[PDB]
Amino acid sequence: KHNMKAFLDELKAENIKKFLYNFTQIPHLAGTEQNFQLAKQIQSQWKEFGLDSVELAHYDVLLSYPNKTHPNYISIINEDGNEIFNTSLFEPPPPGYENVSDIVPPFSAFSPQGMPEGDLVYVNYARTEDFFKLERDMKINCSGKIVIARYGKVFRGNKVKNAQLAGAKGVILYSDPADYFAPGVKSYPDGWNLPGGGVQRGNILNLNGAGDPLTPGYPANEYAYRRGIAEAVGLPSIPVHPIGYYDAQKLLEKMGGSAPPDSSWRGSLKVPYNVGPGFTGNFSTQKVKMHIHSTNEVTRIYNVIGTLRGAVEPDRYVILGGHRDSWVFGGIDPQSGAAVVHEIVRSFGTLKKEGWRPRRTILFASWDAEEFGLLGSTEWAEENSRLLQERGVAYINADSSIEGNYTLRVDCTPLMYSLVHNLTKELKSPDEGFEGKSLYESWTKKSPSPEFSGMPRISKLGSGNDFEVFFQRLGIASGRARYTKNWETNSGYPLYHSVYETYELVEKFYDPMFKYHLTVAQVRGGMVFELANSIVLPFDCRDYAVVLRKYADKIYSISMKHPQEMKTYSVSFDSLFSAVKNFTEIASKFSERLQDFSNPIVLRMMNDQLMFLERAFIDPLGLPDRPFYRHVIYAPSSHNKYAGESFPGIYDALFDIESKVDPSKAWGEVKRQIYVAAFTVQAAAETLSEVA
Amino acid sequence: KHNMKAFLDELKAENIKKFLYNFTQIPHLAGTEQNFQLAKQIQSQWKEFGLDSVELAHYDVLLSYPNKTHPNYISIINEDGNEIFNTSLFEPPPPGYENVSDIVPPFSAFSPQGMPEGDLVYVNYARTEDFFKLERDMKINCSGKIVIARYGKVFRGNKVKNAQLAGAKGVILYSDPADYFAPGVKSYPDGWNLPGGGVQRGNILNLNGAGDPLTPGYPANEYAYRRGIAEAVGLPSIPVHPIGYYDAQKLLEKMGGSAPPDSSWRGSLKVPYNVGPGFTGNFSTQKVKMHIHSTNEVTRIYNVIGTLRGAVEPDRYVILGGHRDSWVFGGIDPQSGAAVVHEIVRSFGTLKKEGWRPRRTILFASWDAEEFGLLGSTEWAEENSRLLQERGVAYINADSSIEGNYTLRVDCTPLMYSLVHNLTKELKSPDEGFEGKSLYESWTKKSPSPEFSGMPRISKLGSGNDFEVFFQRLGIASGRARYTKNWETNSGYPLYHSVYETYELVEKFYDPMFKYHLTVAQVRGGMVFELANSIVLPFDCRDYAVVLRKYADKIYSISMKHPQEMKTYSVSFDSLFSAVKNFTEIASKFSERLQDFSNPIVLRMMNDQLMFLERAFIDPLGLPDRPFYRHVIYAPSSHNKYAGESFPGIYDALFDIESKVDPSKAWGEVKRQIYVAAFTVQAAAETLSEVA
Ligand SMILES: *[C@@H]1O[C@H](CO)[C@@H](O[C@@H]2O[C@H](CO)[C@@H](O[C@@H]3O[C@H](CO)[C@@H](O)[C@H](O[C@H]4O[C@H](CO)[C@@H](O)[C@H](O)[C@@H]4O)[C@@H]3O)[C@H](O)[C@H]2NC(C)=O)[C@H](O)[C@H]1NC(C)=O
Ligand SMILES: *[C@@H]1O[C@H](CO)[C@@H](O[C@@H]2O[C@H](CO)[C@@H](O[C@@H]3O[C@H](CO)[C@@H](O)[C@H](O[C@H]4O[C@H](CO)[C@@H](O)[C@H](O)[C@@H]4O)[C@@H]3O)[C@H](O)[C@H]2NC(C)=O)[C@H](O)[C@H]1NC(C)=O
Ligand SMILES: *[C@@H]1O[C@H](CO)[C@@H](O[C@@H]2O[C@H](CO)[C@@H](O)[C@H](O)[C@H]2NC(C)=O)[C@H](O)[C@H]1NC(C)=O
Ligand SMILES: *[C@@H]1O[C@H](CO)[C@@H](O[C@@H]2O[C@H](CO)[C@@H](O)[C@H](O)[C@H]2NC(C)=O)[C@H](O)[C@H]1NC(C)=O
Ligand SMILES: *[C@@H]1O[C@H](CO)[C@@H](O[C@@H]2O[C@H](CO)[C@@H](O)[C@H](O)[C@H]2NC(C)=O)[C@H](O)[C@H]1NC(C)=O
Ligand SMILES: *[C@@H]1O[C@H](CO)[C@@H](O[C@@H]2O[C@H](CO)[C@@H](O)[C@H](O)[C@H]2NC(C)=O)[C@H](O)[C@H]1NC(C)=O
Ligand SMILES: *[C@@H]1O[C@H](CO)[C@@H](O[C@@H]2O[C@H](CO)[C@@H](O)[C@H](O)[C@H]2NC(C)=O)[C@H](O)[C@H]1NC(C)=O
Ligand SMILES: *[C@@H]1O[C@H](CO)[C@@H](O[C@@H]2O[C@H](CO)[C@@H](O)[C@H](O)[C@H]2NC(C)=O)[C@H](O)[C@H]1NC(C)=O
Ligand SMILES: O=C(O)CC[C@H](NP(=O)(O)OC[C@H](NC(=O)c1ccccc1)C(=O)O)C(=O)O
Ligand SMILES: O=C(O)CC[C@H](NP(=O)(O)OC[C@H](NC(=O)c1ccccc1)C(=O)O)C(=O)O
Ligand SMILES: *[C@@H]1O[C@H](CO)[C@@H](O)[C@H](O)[C@H]1NC(C)=O
Ligand SMILES: *[C@@H]1O[C@H](CO)[C@@H](O)[C@H](O)[C@H]1NC(C)=O
Ligand SMILES: *[C@@H]1O[C@H](CO)[C@@H](O)[C@H](O)[C@H]1NC(C)=O
Ligand SMILES: *[C@@H]1O[C@H](CO)[C@@H](O)[C@H](O)[C@H]1NC(C)=O
Ligand SMILES: *[C@@H]1O[C@H](CO)[C@@H](O)[C@H](O)[C@H]1NC(C)=O
Ligand SMILES: *[C@@H]1O[C@H](CO)[C@@H](O)[C@H](O)[C@H]1NC(C)=O
Ligand SMILES: [Ca+2]
Ligand SMILES: [Ca+2]
Ligand SMILES: [Cl-]
Ligand SMILES: [Cl-]
Ligand SMILES: [Zn+2]
Ligand SMILES: [Zn+2]
Ligand SMILES: [Zn+2]
Ligand SMILES: [Zn+2]
Repeated sequence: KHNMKAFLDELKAENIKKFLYNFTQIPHLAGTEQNFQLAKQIQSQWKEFGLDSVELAHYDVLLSYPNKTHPNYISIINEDGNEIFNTSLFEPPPPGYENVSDIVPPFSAFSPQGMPEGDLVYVNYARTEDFFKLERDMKINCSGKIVIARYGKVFRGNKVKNAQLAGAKGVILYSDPADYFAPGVKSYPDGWNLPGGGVQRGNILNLNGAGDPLTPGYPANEYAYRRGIAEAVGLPSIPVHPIGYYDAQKLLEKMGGSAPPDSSWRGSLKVPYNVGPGFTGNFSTQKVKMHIHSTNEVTRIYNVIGTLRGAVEPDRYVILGGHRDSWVFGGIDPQSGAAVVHEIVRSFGTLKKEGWRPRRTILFASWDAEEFGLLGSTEWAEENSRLLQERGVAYINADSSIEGNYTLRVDCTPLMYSLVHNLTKELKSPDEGFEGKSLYESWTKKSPSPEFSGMPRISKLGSGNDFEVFFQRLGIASGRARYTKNWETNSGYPLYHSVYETYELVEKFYDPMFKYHLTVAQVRGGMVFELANSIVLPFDCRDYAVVLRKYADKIYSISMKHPQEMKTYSVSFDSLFSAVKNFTEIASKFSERLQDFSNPIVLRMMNDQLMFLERAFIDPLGLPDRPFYRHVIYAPSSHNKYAGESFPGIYDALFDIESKVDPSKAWGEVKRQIYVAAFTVQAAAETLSEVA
Repeated sequence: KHNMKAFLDELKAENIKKFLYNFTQIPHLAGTEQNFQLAKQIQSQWKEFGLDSVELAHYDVLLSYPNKTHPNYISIINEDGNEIFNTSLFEPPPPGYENVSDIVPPFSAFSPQGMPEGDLVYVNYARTEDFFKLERDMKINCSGKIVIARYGKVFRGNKVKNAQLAGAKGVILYSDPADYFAPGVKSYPDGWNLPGGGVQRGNILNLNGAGDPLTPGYPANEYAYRRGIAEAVGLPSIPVHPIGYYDAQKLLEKMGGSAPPDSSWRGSLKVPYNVGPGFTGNFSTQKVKMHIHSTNEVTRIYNVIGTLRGAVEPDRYVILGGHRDSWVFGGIDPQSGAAVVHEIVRSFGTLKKEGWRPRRTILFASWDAEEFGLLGSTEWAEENSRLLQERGVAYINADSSIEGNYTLRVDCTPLMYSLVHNLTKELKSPDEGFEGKSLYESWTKKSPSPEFSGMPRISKLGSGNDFEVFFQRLGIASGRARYTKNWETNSGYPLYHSVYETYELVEKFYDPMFKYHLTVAQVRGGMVFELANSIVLPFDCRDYAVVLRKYADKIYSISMKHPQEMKTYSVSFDSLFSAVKNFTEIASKFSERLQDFSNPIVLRMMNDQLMFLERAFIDPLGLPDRPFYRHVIYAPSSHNKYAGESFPGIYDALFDIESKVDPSKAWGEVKRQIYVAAFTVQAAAETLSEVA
């Protein structure tokens, strides 16, 4: 029999291990020869595995690279202009890799060039509230200063945006042991901690879903008309560079000026964490100088797109996608994900060779240039947007399979909650002490839901990964799952985007038996299997009704911190609660009809109502000043691209509203966003009413 | 048997005559009690006729009305401030209507208030080229002048926009006998010509598809958040008023300054048609003064929405819609259309009572406030946009059934061309001398296609009617048909928007036997019947491929007027011609599959490909500065809302390009629009490829 159990049983830990090893022996940086060769290998193997077609889709997009003959570094410079301390030119390579070529040195992708010189200010995590504290409470002015910020808490592009708006002339990012060194664990190669010479690479764009900075709205194909650099989307205006904590200590140890305002500003180094500006007494004439010479370059990238044609509904697409490009070896990010995709394709192909086909078409994607701003997935979705919005059932992401070994993490649309619960009850837990128990049981025990007894936590989607275009731009139901750490006893994982993130890291310290990888392959592959084969799409609209109420209560509570203004400007949430009530009632009736109807037209009318329900939350006018974030219920937080925000239009209208100089205008915009949200909820509800 | 012939045979001229009489006895101005009562009558009768549901959909939108106790008028004023001549306060009412209440006096809807005083400049039709001629060739400056323009050639809102950009402080519109008095025909009530006291009402907005000026993007429902007036969409900034040619003659006869530049600037009055500014010698100290006191008022409007549920595909909608509100009696516009809709509903209902149902759902609409800017259709489409874009098969408009008695006029998407040809070959011609011949034969004979022997002329859709939101915003295949005049021996019809447009006008002078109305009911009702019942949707994608080539040749020829700039800036149309070639090849292959496949999934996949093909030409970012015109192949001309323009993004980028001060920037934008057009054509083509 060809059923889900047949698909799941064919998946093997040993295969995933073999593929991870195969994918992580050399760097696969976006736009390089090595990553094009890997794309060709994947393409050939997916054909071998049995897919109906496997093509490369290429685009020419803006990338960023250091200059090989003019290296980036930071100095402390004395009053004579002598550089008395320099940060490192590269991370010491790990054992046995000291002769590997083409390891990109640490840099911040898309930094402009410059050599700014000035006094340091320490800005903690460079979050919106950190800058509020500096400027409003401490009266410290960042204008014309170089800021030094620790990585963690929020997406690094938001840090740079915040520094730039505070008037900084450059940004130094560093990894503090407080955030990247777990107590009692050794650093790499003897443990999974970050060594003092380790450095986190990463892009610092603020694209807001645009894709390639030069071609917002349209694929970067052969005849594309490109914006000039000065009109490009999302580039930083000040130089930026990342360093490790050995180098950070040398920059922080001399800092003077004001003391940290409280303990939440202090990391784990043996330094005062003074905010500045500048150094203490004896060193007051010394300055910090950056030397950045990286160049932005339009470069070709390649996605691999594999098709497994559906037997009954070939014009309905379930997409499993994850990226292939890495900063260096990609031991976790992304190859732990890509190896899982590879084994899933292999398993689906095994069944296909025996004569089986899924009910709906499955598309498999190996995305390029994710690390430079989700570029490969976004350009391909721009090219194919008409097909995706009329045919896209669901998108399941497949980046890093593991960031810990403690329990499952799932972030997804409410439409998938019931699917995920049901699937995990049928899978075996890989956890020690839970042998013979379900993954649902171990997950629910280790990560309880904050609101419901006997249910596990499932989070809303944020961004910072390839599902962004499908979910927040196009309104296609999306999900993701991976193994994670215990958040209570622990900021991602310490070796993230460093040369030390290797095959050996995973095989020695994360998942020696590859059983967590296998469990994640079962979850991602099982979700895809059910989405692509279930007669009735496995979405429960009633789960959306429950969360919409929770989010409406949440936004109303935020507004209710300002009761006098709500009275003065007549700010009512009545329409939003009415829409949510109507959605609840209509969804309940639709569910009854869905349970109560071989008449393939009613079924398909009803599958179309299920498929277009996520689509109904899209506003074609987009959110204010963010035209590619169109989903009215969810958008990436304007303060942290990684976090999702609910009712983002109202949330941003209320944020820091007490500091707006024209309260009538500000509260008018709150009321406008309430209207847009109530209207969109009611409109989505009405897509589930009887059609005529 | 219940087939198309049964539907068509049930339609009766005598019924249409009865309904027109019934609809035209009192004024039905949008927002008035009388028009709400008519909505309730229509609703009750459509239920009686047998529709499954018939509801009113109401909205609160910005309307405009004169002040009943402070009338609008224009004066000539002498140097002492004495008003020595005043324009009329109302049109002399027609025989037997001299005691009818609530006839709105002539006014321009949405004019601001004011009493500007100044020297006249005559600007011909106030077209873009008329202003070019004044400013560039004649060196005449309109700044601070009152302009007088004749109606005709272009939409009156474009005239006002053009006057406003030339710096005018007010606009007087008038009907010249050259454009509204056919030689050898008597004026009303003795013929169908415009009398000297007759005046054309009409709105002067520039909405660019926005709908209600206060709520662009969202329905004007009970909780809507409204823009303030100063931020409203499309309102004119200078006062505007319309007059008849008896009054115009008194204003023009004294004009001095420069002579008309040529004969194309001269109408038919016994005046010099001097351009001005100002009056000749003896009258040089006299001025013109406007007195406008109309008020914009948020007012409730009501659409009637009737549903005839489909038997097999109830989630696919074919819409027949036309407006019900009129300036006065609406003898032609719109009641000649609404009476035809009414008889069509009656006929469909007769078949339904005998047990028949169409394959797909048919929606019937009586729109309100069309005359004030397509407000009723646009608000309802904003409310229902998610349902319409995923379920909308086609929209057939149904305004004025007759504007002449010579031959058929059809404007529609290329997807309907074959449907229209085939249907008209099965209908009888109503024309004298063609008895026993088909409508196709009489139409083709009287209105030959400019490019193909033995085919009739079918025009592209412009705007200025209720199909605009469905076609140019939402990308739903749209069409319209009516009887028209001989354009060779004749500017609409003379009595348009005047008190004289009555039942008697139609019954005495246009269509005494109601046979032209009946033929138009057959065409509109037959199109709806085929769209709603044909197993395979009656769209031929190959007809789109043929026109796309014609439009690409046309736009390339415009650009080729500037060969040096094309060389300098490397402006190539190669990508657009490549996309059109690919569309042609793919459409041809799709047509073969469509001919070559009871497997209801392949059929529906293929009906969905047909339905979403018009949809594929929508760009969600819209055209430059016109976000509600999203169709990349067609938009209303930026110089004349009534006319359609093909490849409007490229057309507007090339328009008057030799007068742009930064040619590099201007030609860059031409190249951007070529890229957007080539990409959209290729993307639409690819929706017709095999789906997997
Ligand atoms: C949730 O679903 C419910 C339907 O179950 C839906 O209820 C609708 O609410 C609207 C807006 O409140 C009602 O609108 C009214 O309609 C009547 C005619 O049917 C009008 O006469 C009313 O207007 C008068 O009263 C107003 C309010 O005081 C005045 O402002 C106005 O000037 C008029 O005097 C009013 O427009 C509508 O009838 C119901 N529909 C029903 C019950 O079927 C509700 O809107 C949905 N929620 C959302 C957010 O969409
Ligand atoms: C109409 O349909 C046809 C398909 O029948 C489609 O043809 C495609 O054209 C593109 C763009 O011209 C071709 O792109 C090439 O692809 C190869 C790899 O397959 C690349 O190596 C090429 O790049 C090299 O050469 C370029 C041109 O000189 C250089 O600029 C570049 O730097 C590289 O050296 C190039 O990208 C594509 O292969 C075909 N696809 C086919 C034939 O299947 C055409 O694009 C469609 N028209 C439109 C408007 O979409
Ligand atoms: C990763 O695995 C692939 C697939 O087995 C290897 O590529 C093959 O290499 C052999 C021996 O060189 C060739 O004969 C095949 O043509 C290759 N197959 C392909 C590309 O599909 C590759 O060597 C492995 N890489 C590493 C680093 O171990
Ligand atoms: C840090 O790096 C700089 C750049 O290489 C060093 O300064 C240079 O030293 C060379 C050789 O002594 C001089 O000829 C260059 O003119 C210097 N360049 C600049 C920009 O100053 C510097 O010595 C290094 N500092 C330390 C402490 O190692
Ligand atoms: C998850 O599993 C539950 C329990 O089996 C499913 O709910 C049942 O679905 C069937 C089929 O419609 C109903 O007859 C039962 O009444 C349901 N039981 C309940 C609600 O307790 C549920 O549909 C599954 N969710 C999916 C497949 O998305
Ligand atoms: C237009 O026709 C309608 C429908 O026949 C007329 O309205 C009816 O009037 C009669 C007599 O007053 C009433 O008993 C009915 O209740 C009405 N039916 C409706 C509203 O559906 C109306 O009188 C006609 N109007 C004119 C001007 O002739
Ligand atoms: C045109 O209309 C105006 C406005 O009614 C007339 O001027 C008014 O005449 C009355 C009575 O003679 C005066 O008391 C008002 O003060 C006048 N108003 C203004 C604004 O001038 C005017 O006489 C009419 N002109 C003609 C030729 O009929
Ligand atoms: C208009 O009528 C023509 C002529 O009947 C239709 O074209 C025929 O369609 C049938 C059915 O697929 C084919 O077998 C014939 O070969 C076609 N004849 C031709 C092209 O000359 C055409 O489909 C009709 N158009 C519609 C219904 O939109
Ligand atoms: O440019 C973008 O939007 C993201 C590019 C790139 N994404 P990637 O490193 O592959 O994945 C980061 C992403 N991070 C998170 O989901 C996350 C979520 C919560 C807190 C902190 C991080 C992930 O682990 O999936 C990055 O974050 O630098
Ligand atoms: O506001 C709008 O966009 C249009 C409102 C209103 N439409 P309406 O008068 O009902 O119809 C005008 C419309 N005019 C044309 O189609 C037309 C087409 C070509 C040349 C001149 C006129 C029609 O006859 O359908 C008007 O034109 O004043
Ligand atoms: C990189 O630096 C070298 C050496 O100083 C320089 O000559 C070259 O122009 C640079 N490459 C760039 C800017 O792409
Ligand atoms: C910060 O410093 C600069 C002076 O160099 C000044 O222009 C800017 O206005 C200052 N901002 C504040 C808030 O004091
Ligand atoms: C794997 O799990 C064990 C047992 O809890 C733990 O001690 C170890 O730190 C984990 N490894 C990682 C990389 O989290
Ligand atoms: C209409 O004009 C009258 C009479 O002069 C005035 O009192 C009233 O305010 C006006 N109505 C308006 C502006 O709506
Ligand atoms: C037209 O007239 C006014 C003078 O009142 C002037 O401000 C404006 O610049 C003039 N325009 C041209 C083109 O001469
Ligand atoms: C109706 O047709 C006749 C015959 O051609 C013509 O003389 C008359 O002018 C037409 N009426 C109208 C209103 O066009
Ligand atoms: Ca792009
Ligand atoms: Ca609106
Ligand atoms: Cl993921
Ligand atoms: Cl029409
Ligand atoms: Zn990743
Ligand atoms: Zn990453
Ligand atoms: Zn009309
Ligand atoms: Zn009209």
